[PDB]
Amino acid sequence: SMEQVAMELRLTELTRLLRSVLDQLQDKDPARIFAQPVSLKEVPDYLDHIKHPMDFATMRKRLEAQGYKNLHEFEEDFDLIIDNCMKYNARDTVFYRAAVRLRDQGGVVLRQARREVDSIG
Repeated sequence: SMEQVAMELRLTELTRLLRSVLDQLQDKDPARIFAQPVSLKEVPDYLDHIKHPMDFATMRKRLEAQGYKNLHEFEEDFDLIIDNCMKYNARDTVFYRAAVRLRDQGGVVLRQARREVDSIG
């Protein structure tokens, strides 16, 4: 149907906008602390602590399959990156601190992304 095509175009355009958001948030992590999944070979207990691991590569795979239906879903995954890190790592660590800085900086980007998603529809 033409209705199904139109919906698919909206999903494609959302995907374009989330790709640009993802790039912007990842630039706020110049250390690349959140670039890849936590290795279970290197942190064998991780899944005892963290039940839903997340990282920027995993988000990018989902994005490219057009697997985010709305901005809420995308923000959920970004929040998991931050929140997982702040639980696993102590306050005095470079990892925790990197997450705080990513959260603070990413807030700015996400605030305007919401306006744009509502605005363009």
